[PDB]
Parts: sequence; structure tokens; C-alpha cells
Amino acid sequence: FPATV
Amino acid sequence: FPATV
Amino acid sequence: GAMGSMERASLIQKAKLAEQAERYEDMAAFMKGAVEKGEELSCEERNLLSVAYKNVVGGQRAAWRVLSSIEQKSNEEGSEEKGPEVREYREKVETELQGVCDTVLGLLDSHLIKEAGDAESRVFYLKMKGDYYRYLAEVATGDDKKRIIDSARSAYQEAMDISKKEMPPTNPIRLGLALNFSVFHYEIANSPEEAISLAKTTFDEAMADLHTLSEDSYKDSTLIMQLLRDNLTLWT
Amino acid sequence: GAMGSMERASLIQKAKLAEQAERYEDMAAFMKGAVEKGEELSCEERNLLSVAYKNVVGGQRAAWRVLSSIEQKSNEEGSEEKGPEVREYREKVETELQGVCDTVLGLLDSHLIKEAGDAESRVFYLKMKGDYYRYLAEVATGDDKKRIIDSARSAYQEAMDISKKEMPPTNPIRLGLALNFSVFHYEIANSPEEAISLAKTTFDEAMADLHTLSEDSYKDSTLIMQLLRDNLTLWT
Ligand SMILES: *CC(=O)NC1CC2(CCN(C(=O)C3(Nc4ccc(Cl)cc4)CCOCC3)CC2)C1
Ligand SMILES: *CC(=O)NC1CC2(CCN(C(=O)C3(Nc4ccc(Cl)cc4)CCOCC3)CC2)C1
Ligand SMILES: [Mg+2]
Ligand SMILES: [Mg+2]
Ligand SMILES: [Mg+2]
Ligand SMILES: [Mg+2]
Repeated sequence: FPATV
Repeated sequence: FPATV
Repeated sequence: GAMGSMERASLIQKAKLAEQAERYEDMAAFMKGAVEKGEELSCEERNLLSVAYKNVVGGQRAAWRVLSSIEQKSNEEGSEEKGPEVREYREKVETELQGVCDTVLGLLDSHLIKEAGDAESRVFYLKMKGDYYRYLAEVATGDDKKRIIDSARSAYQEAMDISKKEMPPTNPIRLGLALNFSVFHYEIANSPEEAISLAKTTFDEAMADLHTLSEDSYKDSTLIMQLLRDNLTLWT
Repeated sequence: GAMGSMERASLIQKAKLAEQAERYEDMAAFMKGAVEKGEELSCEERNLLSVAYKNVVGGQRAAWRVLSSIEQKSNEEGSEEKGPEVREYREKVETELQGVCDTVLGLLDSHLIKEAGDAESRVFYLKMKGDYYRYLAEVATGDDKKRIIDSARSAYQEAMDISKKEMPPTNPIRLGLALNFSVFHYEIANSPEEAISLAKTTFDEAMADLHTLSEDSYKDSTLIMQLLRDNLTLWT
């Protein structure tokens, strides 16, 4: 999965 | 801490 | 609410304790209590609120993905019929997840967003609104899917417009927003080109502004920039 | 109970799904439901029950230890007075922990133990009873501390007597029991010599019986033996 903050 | 199962 | 009788400062103090103990459900309940006192949140308090719910829903999403994968496999050719249990349990986890998103969105609507006048607060809350509609969209399959996706897009877009007018390109909130909206485009809106363009332009405009920063601000900004780079590397 | 309307097999199936999703609270609630159907548990079902509650209370204990440490520091000379919050939150986590122990002990008393006639089931349930009294003892500070400690010791001792009569020295249940009772001695009963003697004798008697085992039984037994060795290395 892609990085989110 | 010591190992328990 | 069960937190109605506790002091605002006591709720914030316990949220911090719950964070240290990695008790995120507790943290979230404390921060919900604090929001419901009706006063605006400081920068630190906004971060506690986001950390708490990010962790709770993050766990739920991971669980949902495990269960959904199992359920998909069950619906493959050759798979033996195991009854309604996998669907029922995926639905249970989904409903809980939706419940938490609805809670967070509830707090933002009543009344965090309408009272947020500074760029750093308003952009932050609108980014959260985008995020929790994005999580709802991840599990959405019915008549409202399109409207959920658009509710995410609309919140992210308003946050984006403010961030571009009112914040420097290296602002960690601006960066975080761009990172997540870019993921929205890739994973939810079926717009990988938009996702890539956004991540790239955000990265480059930040790079060109790093010279204005102190050592500590540089560290903060570059951390999030590396996450944009990580996503670009994944997608290209 | 909220699980009263669900099929026994459905509860077991969902417990396994909850395990895969690392949803241990759910797992535990499913297994409690299954126990409350009133039928005896198979070997696999006993393990699901123990895994679930071990994980739930394990998390609680870690959180309790964080909070207790913070609370101790607050009561040190020079520490600024921060109010009742740290004690209140430690107490909250403690009460929840005690609640879960009481639930598990409830299940064993009504009526898992009294129906357990084979060595592998009875030793297992008595070991669990020892364990959940040991967790209660970890947080106990009042008039009942001694009786809680003795309730742990009594359960562990009965399990030990059965295990020595009815199981080979390499039996993983016998090994697991000895491991935990030895920790009981070290950490709860202030008997480090007994803890060490137990771990050592258990290890040595197992070593001498490994020759009787298959490759797979050897793997299982030696895994737990290494945990005895790990504890001995910690203590000597
Ligand atoms: C007033 C203010 O800016 N407060 C907060 C925002 C803050 C920026 C730095 N942060 C981060 O780098 C991480 N979290 C995060 C969360 C939300 C947004 Cl919009 C941006 C960044 C934490 C560490 O991992 C990288 C992201 C922390 C929050 C300071
Ligand atoms: C019928 C039967 O024996 N069922 C279960 C007991 C079992 C032995 C092997 N196990 C283990 O080695 C671990 N868990 C454990 C839990 C409780 C006891 Cl009393 C002993 C052992 C899991 C892996 O890590 C080491 C301990 C699993 C349970 C098979
Ligand atoms: Mg649904
Ligand atoms: Mg553009
Ligand atoms: Mg107490
Ligand atoms: Mg002896």
C-alpha cells in the first residue's frame, strides 16, 4: 500500500 | 520480562 | 458522552498517557471528549486527535483487507462453500470501521471545521475530512459510492486551495495533504496520472523552498518529501 | 450473551478469522461464546481460547506496566504534582484487565475444569487458571493479595501433579506449565531458587526423553525447552 500521513 | 506461553 | 464529567485538561493528559501505552481506542475516546467540550483545539491537540483516530481506523482497515481477501478467495472457482460466516465477519468489521469514520466526520462537522479560521487548522481538518471519506470509499459498494468519493475529493480540494494560497510549499500540513490527496487519486478515483503529477509537483516545489528553512524545519519537511518519493517509486 | 444466537461451529470459524485479522478482542468474544454452548472443547478449540485471551490480557499488561512506571516516577522525590489523572487511568486499565481475568476464570470454573477428565485438557485448564490468577496477582496490592497468589500456586500445583503422573517430560503442555509456574515462582512468589530449580529439572528431564520423539514432536518440545533455557540465562 502507498504511504499516507 | 521472562518467557511464558 | 461518558467523558462529559471529565475536565478538558484531564482528557488531554490521559490522551497523552494512552498514546504512551499504545491504547489508541482510549486515546480516541479521550480526544472525542476533549473536542466535545466545544473549545477550539491547539496544534498539539489537533495532532493528538488525528493520531488517535488514524491508529484506530488503520487497524480496522488492515483487518478489513485480510477479511475481504479471504472472502474474495471464497468466491473463486473451485472454492468449497463455507457458509455466510466470512461475509458476516467482514461486514461486522466494516460496520465498526464505518462507525469510527462517522464519529470523526461528526466531530469535524460539529463543529471543528466551521470554527477553524487559520490556514493550519482549517487545512488540517479538511484533510481529515478527505481522509475519513476516503476510508468510507474504500469499503463502499452501493448507490452512495460516487457521492462518498466526491465528498472526499471536495474536502481535499478545498484544503488544497487554501494550502496553496496560505502556506509555503514545505509546510508539513500542505505536504501531508498533497501526499494523501495523491493517494486518493491513485487508489480511489482511478486517476494514476493525476496522482503522479500531484506527488511530483508537490515534491519539486518543496525542494525549491527548503533553502528558507532551519535545520529542524528541514528535517520535518524532507521526511514527508521522502514519502512522496516512495509513492512515486511505487507508481513509476 | 451476544453470541447466544450464533452456531458453535460459526463461532469457532469466526475465532479463526479474527486470529488471521489479529482481532484478538473479537477472537476472545467468539471463543467465550463457544465455551458457553456447554460442550467440551477439542485440543484445537482449547488453543484458540488460550491464544485469544493471552493476546488480550498481554496487551493490557503491557499497558498497565507503562502506566504504573509513569505513576511510580510521579511519586519520586522532585516530581511535580500532576493531579489524579495518572492513577485514575492506571486504575481504569487495571479494572479492565481484572475484568478479563475474571471472565477467563469464570469460564474455567463454569464449567471447563469440572468436565475435563483427560490429562491434556485438565492440565491445560489448570495452567490457564494459574496464569489468570498470576495476572491478577501482578496488579494486586490489598487484603486479598496473598489469597490470589495462593490461588495461582494451587492451580499450578494441581496441574503439575497431574502432568508428572500422566504425561511424558517432553509433552508441550507439561513443558508450558513448568515454564509458567517457574515464572510464577520468580516474579510473584519471591522464590527465585525454586524458579531456577524447576526450569532446570524440567529442561534436563525433557532432554533425556527427546530420543523417543518424531522430528515434528522434537521441534515442538525443543521450542519450549529453549524458552526454559532463555529464562535460566536471564536468571543466572
Ligand atoms: C501546528 C502543526 O503543524 N502541528 C503538527 C503537524 C505536524 C507536522 C509534522 N508531522 C509529521 O511529519 C507526521 N504526521 C503528519 C500528520 C498530518 C499531516 Cl497533515 C502531516 C504530517 C508524523 C511523522 O511521520 C511523518 C508525518 C506531525 C504533525 C506537526
Ligand atoms: C492437544 C494439544 O497439545 N494442543 C496444543 C498444545 C500446543 C503445544 C505447542 N504449542 C506451543 O509450542 C506454543 N504455545 C503453547 C501454549 C500453551 C502451552 Cl501449555 C504450551 C505451548 C506456541 C508456539 O510458541 C511456543 C508455545 C501450541 C499449543 C498444541
Ligand atoms: Mg456493509
Ligand atoms: Mg495541478
Ligand atoms: Mg484497583
Ligand atoms: Mg521438585
